[PDB]
Amino acid sequence: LDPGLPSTEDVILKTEQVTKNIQELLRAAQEFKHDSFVPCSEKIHLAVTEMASLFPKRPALEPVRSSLRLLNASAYRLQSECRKTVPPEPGAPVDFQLLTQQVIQCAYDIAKAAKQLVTITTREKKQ
Amino acid sequence: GSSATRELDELMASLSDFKMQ
Repeated sequence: LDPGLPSTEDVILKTEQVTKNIQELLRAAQEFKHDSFVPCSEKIHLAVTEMASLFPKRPALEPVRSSLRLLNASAYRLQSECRKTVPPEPGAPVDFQLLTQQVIQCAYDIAKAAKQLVTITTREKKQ
Repeated sequence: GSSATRELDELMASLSDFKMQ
């Protein structure tokens, strides 16, 4: 119902934070730094939560609403997946190659949802 | 926001390439 939208400045600024943290996650995947995934995921989650808060809850333009849940949904999945690097009992096996792909996939989804939001927001802010 | 999106597209290309090697 609320079509108020954040500042373009603000979105970009928050977008840059998300992108920086996900980049750090990517490098750690490339580096097989699996013990970095949980702290990276925390930083991404924070960054996501702040960007989603630039918009009113139940905002108005449908594509803003579609993008936000996908942004929020994906941040939630990334955190969950990342915790799985920590096995059930100590010295339990972990399929790190599969998990890492699941992790990166989730990160893709975040970047995707963020760009969607950037695109709609920068756009609506002209006419 | 173009550069915002370009930086996002840059990151998405990198992530999906990691998924395609």
